[PDB]
Amino acid sequence: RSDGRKEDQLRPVSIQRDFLEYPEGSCLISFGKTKVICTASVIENVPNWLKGKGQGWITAEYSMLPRATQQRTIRESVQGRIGGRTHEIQRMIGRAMRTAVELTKIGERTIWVDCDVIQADGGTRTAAITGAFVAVADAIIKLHKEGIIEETPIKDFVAAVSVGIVNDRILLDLNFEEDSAAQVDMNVVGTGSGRLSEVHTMGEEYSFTKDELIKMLDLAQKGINELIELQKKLYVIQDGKWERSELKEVSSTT
Amino acid sequence: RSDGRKEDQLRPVSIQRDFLEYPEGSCLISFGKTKVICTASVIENVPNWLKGKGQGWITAEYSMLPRATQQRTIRESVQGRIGGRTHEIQRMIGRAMRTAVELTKIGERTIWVDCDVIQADGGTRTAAITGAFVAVADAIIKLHKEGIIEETPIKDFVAAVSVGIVNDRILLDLNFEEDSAAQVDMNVVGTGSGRLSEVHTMGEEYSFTKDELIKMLDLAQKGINELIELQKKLYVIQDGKWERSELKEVSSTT
Amino acid sequence: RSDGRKEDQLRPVSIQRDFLEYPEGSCLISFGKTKVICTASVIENVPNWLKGKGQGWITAEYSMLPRATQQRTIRESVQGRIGGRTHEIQRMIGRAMRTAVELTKIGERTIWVDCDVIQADGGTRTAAITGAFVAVADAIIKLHKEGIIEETPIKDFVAAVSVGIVNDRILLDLNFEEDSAAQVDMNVVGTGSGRLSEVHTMGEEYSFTKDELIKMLDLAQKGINELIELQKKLYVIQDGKWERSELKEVSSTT
Amino acid sequence: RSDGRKEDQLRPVSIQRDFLEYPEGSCLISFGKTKVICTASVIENVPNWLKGKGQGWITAEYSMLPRATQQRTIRESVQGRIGGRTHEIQRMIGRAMRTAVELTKIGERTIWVDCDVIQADGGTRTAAITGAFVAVADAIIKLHKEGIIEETPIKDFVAAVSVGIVNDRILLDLNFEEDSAAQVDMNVVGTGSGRLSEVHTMGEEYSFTKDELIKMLDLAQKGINELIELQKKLYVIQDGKWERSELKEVSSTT
Amino acid sequence: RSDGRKEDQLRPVSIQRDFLEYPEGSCLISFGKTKVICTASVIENVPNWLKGKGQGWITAEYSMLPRATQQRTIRESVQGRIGGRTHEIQRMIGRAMRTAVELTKIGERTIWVDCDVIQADGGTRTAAITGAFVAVADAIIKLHKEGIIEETPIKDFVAAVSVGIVNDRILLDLNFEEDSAAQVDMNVVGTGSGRLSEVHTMGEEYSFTKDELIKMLDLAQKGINELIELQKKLYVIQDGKWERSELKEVSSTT
Amino acid sequence: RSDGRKEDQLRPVSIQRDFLEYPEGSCLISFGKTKVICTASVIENVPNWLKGKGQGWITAEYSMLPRATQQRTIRESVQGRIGGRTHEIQRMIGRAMRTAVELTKIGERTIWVDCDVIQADGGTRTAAITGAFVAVADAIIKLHKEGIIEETPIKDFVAAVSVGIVNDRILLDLNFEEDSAAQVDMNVVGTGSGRLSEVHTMGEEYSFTKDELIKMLDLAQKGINELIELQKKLYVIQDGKWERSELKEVSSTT
Repeated sequence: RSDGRKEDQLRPVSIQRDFLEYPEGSCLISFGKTKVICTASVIENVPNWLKGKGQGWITAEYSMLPRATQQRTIRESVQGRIGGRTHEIQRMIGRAMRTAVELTKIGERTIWVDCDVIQADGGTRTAAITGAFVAVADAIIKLHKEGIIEETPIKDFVAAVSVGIVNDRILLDLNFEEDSAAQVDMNVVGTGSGRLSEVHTMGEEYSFTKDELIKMLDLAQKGINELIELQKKLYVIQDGKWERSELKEVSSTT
Repeated sequence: RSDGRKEDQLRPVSIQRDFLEYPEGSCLISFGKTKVICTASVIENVPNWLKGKGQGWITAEYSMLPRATQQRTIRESVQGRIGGRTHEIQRMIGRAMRTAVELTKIGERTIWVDCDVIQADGGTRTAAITGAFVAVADAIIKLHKEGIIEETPIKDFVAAVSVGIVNDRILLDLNFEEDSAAQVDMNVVGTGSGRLSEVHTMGEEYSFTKDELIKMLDLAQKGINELIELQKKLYVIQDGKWERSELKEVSSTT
Repeated sequence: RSDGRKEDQLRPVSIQRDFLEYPEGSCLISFGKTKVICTASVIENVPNWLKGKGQGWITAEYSMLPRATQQRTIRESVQGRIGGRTHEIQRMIGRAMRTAVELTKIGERTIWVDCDVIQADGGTRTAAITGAFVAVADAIIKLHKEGIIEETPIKDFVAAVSVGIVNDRILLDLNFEEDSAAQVDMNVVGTGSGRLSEVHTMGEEYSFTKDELIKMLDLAQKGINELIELQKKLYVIQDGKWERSELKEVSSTT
Repeated sequence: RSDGRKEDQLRPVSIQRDFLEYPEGSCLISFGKTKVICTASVIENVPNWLKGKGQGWITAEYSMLPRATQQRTIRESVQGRIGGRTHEIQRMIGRAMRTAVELTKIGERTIWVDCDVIQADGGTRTAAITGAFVAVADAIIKLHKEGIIEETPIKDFVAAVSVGIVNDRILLDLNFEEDSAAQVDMNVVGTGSGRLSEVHTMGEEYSFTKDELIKMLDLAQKGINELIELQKKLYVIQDGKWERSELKEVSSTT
Repeated sequence: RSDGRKEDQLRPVSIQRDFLEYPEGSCLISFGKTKVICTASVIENVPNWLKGKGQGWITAEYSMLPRATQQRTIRESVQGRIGGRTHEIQRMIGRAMRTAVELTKIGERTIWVDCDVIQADGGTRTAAITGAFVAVADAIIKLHKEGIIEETPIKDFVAAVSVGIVNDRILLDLNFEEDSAAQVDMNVVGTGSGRLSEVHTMGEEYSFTKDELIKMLDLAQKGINELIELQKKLYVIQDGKWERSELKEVSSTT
Repeated sequence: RSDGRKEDQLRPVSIQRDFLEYPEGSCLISFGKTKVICTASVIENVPNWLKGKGQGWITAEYSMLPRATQQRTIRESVQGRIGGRTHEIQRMIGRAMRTAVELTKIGERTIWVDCDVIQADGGTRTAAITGAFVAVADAIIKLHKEGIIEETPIKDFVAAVSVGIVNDRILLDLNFEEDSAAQVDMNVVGTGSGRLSEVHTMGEEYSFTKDELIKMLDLAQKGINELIELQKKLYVIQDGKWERSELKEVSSTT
């Protein structure tokens, strides 16, 4: 590989919690040059279609600072048109966070997740999912510690990774060059207990076989395991009770 | 199932070509109550980033008439905000059509695919992919017959189907009620030669196992086979040469 | 005329009711190559300025699929700017439907009319008015049959036709070439009892005389009569009681 | 009538030319409380579809200051959505100006007409057409005087008036109360030589007869004559040569 | 100076009240060729964040007719994007009006200020502030005279002027050419009692000294005094009681 | 003061350069809880109105992540309307950067400055100006080091600070509570050589005196001096030649 990384090998991962002071939960996560600030903020209200239904909600906002992929990514603000890509990813991130939380026990409140890509080199949405989880878990633990809620209703860890087929090679965690050069690429969202939350595989003018898909899904699930092993070092859990470990930062030894 | 259909059974499928006179290719396809007008029109130009590169292009526009799911689906016109869902599906449809055509041999022109959902009851995007293929193939055959291009550069058939897990049952081709009630659901885009172009599986606050995913991918590939067997009755192909059969309409015998 | 049609002669008209299953009323109407899907759906509510005023409402949405006039008509969605033309026609269609119904007796509900032009070759808005009436009448008859309302409060038939002056010839029902080549053209919306609901005459850089206008208004009213004679074959009316005839389709014998 | 005006009687009309210094042509016209600033500015260019075609163009922009009809008319700016009504009227005004000018002889330039309603009490679009003509004529006369063009290619005067049926009375030049209370109302755009440029008649949930339409078209044409007699006092024309009279202001004696 | 005006000399100022009939207050103010219609209209309501708080509000809308600076200033309507400049000025004008009124005593109602630039040649926002005050004062005096409110809660006069450094000369009240050619320019909003409400000084790629700023602020305050002396001729005030003088128009003698 | 800070005392300032790898220049600057990522990226092109004019350009984009002031600041993306506040600040930041650079010597290229507020507690735009300068200087030094340009055409340091009058106290560098509670507040943009680039003072329904303004401008200029003394520790300059010092981070000793 370009950067001398093995095919079934992730880039250097780094997750730093308590990145910012104001949000209930926050972290700066990085997969190589890809960097994402993930924050979780509690809004003491709920969408209207949920009112009175004894449940909370989680929603996500994603944004890519104009300086991404060492190119230009002008925001959906001072430009006009609003990309349907940003929404696709926001919906993804929201779906991952919601799958991981028992919203029943969160109360009639909303956790507003914000993923700000401050540097892009491929895999920015999976890095955002992986980091967003940390921020959401921390925010729920914070809410508990503040007595706003009884327990810490977090179902399981959640992480994501990309995998692709490049020049007929199956690669894990693609940077931006490998991804643009890919025949087939995909995104997997998995849980701590080894299950899956989402898998999107797309042929880029090339088609693939069911078996190629399984090979990829297998390498991805291994990537999710490594990412979740990192995430696990930040918590001390017992019988569904979540507390933060004393680590403020975890990183892959590579 | 609600409608008395088996679990591994599709709804009544119907594809009618030559639905309209003006487009090079067009059809009305239906999966049960879900109905979609698919048209393919040739625009004698190409996007700017493609100019001079000796290649053609295919792009898709999708729209859902205000009367969908027996509810309201006001267009992205007299409303303002533009859904990122419509774009997700348009990109999908475009990716499927492009995978199926050798754009190199189409010339510096663009095939504009339009999918108009005139009635929605689940699986509207897969019905659109299945129908869009027919319209695109017909348009390429038309272009050939008009002498605009030498051959009929169509690589293979392309169809799509949805599958899901509902009350722990794995169901094929979900209508709107089964889909809203689903724990896990997915969309598969496959080719005539049995390969895959795209697969998107999403847990709806439930997670699934790799094996459950394979079971689903297996039922889906069988659905794609049936859909492609229908599509095949509309063409007579030999050594990469495509002509239309004399059928103007094909339907599953159910 | 280009198509060998007399000057005071309409193109082949065709109206097919029950085109779709979900809407209370629906039809596919065609004036030559111009084709429009017209549906009428009941929304169990009313605009706010009408609440509590013991009255119902009718509103229309019009849209022209990207493949119109064998050219490009990209929707007011994935483009941005919203044409003031679409609104002009929607307001027109709404005004025609409302003139024909005694909204007092419809209840505090709204009939949402949707006109989807699936093929355009001139006269698409008059075809939409003519077809929209059928869909609205059917929807009111349906509402009655479902016991939602007591009577079938339809005041009279409503249809529309275009007429123009081309190379100093006064022509009825203009296709797209005759219209672009016209010095003066107009749209008339008339009722079954021979009255008028709307008439818009526009000089296209040419001016006309009051007498030329009367000649045109006269030919148009004859076109409305023929269109209404077709529409009449679809209903059996007596003392303000409306039922559908057994025809599912009516067409001009030409 | 509310204001003691006869039925076939206009409100006090006033046209003041040279209202502003910067535009080639400009005036403040008033029909009762309805007041409109009309300016005509020359832009030394043409729309792209006209380039090289040896012709000029005229286009109009209409706007209604937030304080109209003694109510609120917030602009299509700090609100978002853009009304399809403003466009309907802009297209109307542009069509009237273009019908009156021989664009062939104007050169490859554009006359930008701006109608700013500074006070609204009915008939604001007809007042704008009547006033816009004065501004356009003046601008063409100015262009001639500056030697930019050879002749003053103005075909004829152009004015507009509204008429309606209120409580079964046919009234000329409706203010805002008469218009809201009208069963039928219309707008006529006529020329100096007694011809017509545009006529739009709309039943407001009431239908009318061809003869009622003629009665209205007759009263309107008389209103156009009076308005054009005022406009004529501002020019001295001979053999298609236009010069301004010494009047800076003209008003109906009432 | 270009127009033969001294450096510490304003252009000819003119303020005409009762410009229009419908608004509670209105005037046409002019600074040289720069002309602005300023109207004040009472809306019998308040923004939601103010409800029940026993206070009124003042908000402003600013717009520049397409014919400004003898160039093109197409509105924020039939263009799309909405300038952040118009908002900057609207907020400014609103802040000036609010500083001058004791909103506590105005009641739970809103004064809607509209500034319509009908001709631009520099200093259009300061002319708008100066004129808007007159319209607001008149509207409050009107409200009092109609018995809607007890007193006339106007704190003090408010006016504005621009000043700049051009070719190292400090000039008062810049027209459009002096402003575009300026190294430093600013806007001051002052009160009758000689105080300040707002001051914005901007280096245009040139920086300035604190002392240069004071020199400018000094010339500006003198310009505000002259403008307020004009404004004062339109009112007769005593012990916080405001009545209009018999002047309908005031102008600088120059 | 709330946080025990003196009145003429800044919050703890921190500037970290080389914050990110991809941009030519970048830093994370902080004024208390207010934190802003400032990046400078070179775009090898120029706006059209500048082409061929032998000059470069600098433009800025500002954005406030949804989690600001421990509240909600949803971007100008998935919301619709685009704030005129963001533009006011972007224009400000661009004006400050341009005043500090000799664009003549930068070449026909553009420096794209991006200020991303990742945490807001008052003074976010002044923190952005102060930090943006560092990123721009670094980017120019980088461009020089890469041989793209001959010299390092930076005219002088540029920094900004806010000051206000709160409960009649004149305070330097206001946090969010002091600012909302302020009678008068302002923003000053000054240079290393002690000059000024911009000063905006606004009465918040209170007016102030010229002398109060001078007192404030005096405290602000002292704040700019301290901020510039920090900035200076990051560079080693001689005869207009700029190199970076070995500091990667500088902070006020407080």
